[PDB]
Amino acid sequence: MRGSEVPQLTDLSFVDITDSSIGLRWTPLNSSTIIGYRITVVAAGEGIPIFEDFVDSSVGYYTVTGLEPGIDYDISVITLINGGESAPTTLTQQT
Repeated sequence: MRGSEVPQLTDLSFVDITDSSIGLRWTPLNSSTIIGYRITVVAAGEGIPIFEDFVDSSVGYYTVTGLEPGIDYDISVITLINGGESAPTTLTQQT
């Protein structure tokens, strides 16, 4: 990219990091027209994908499920606004 361009969820971070889901927090972007935020998961270590889930447009709190413990997961949470995607801020975390 170049520096940053589209504003990204600069407070995107993870909580309730149990073996049975992973709970997210970020700030809700009432921009005007945002499509949503798209979470994706992979098993961090490979590009083995799991699923991409979507939320409304107005969420500040979500919880991903469909994990299995033992491996690390790169939980990506891409914001997609008016004709533009923010910088990907994933976090690597184990289960």
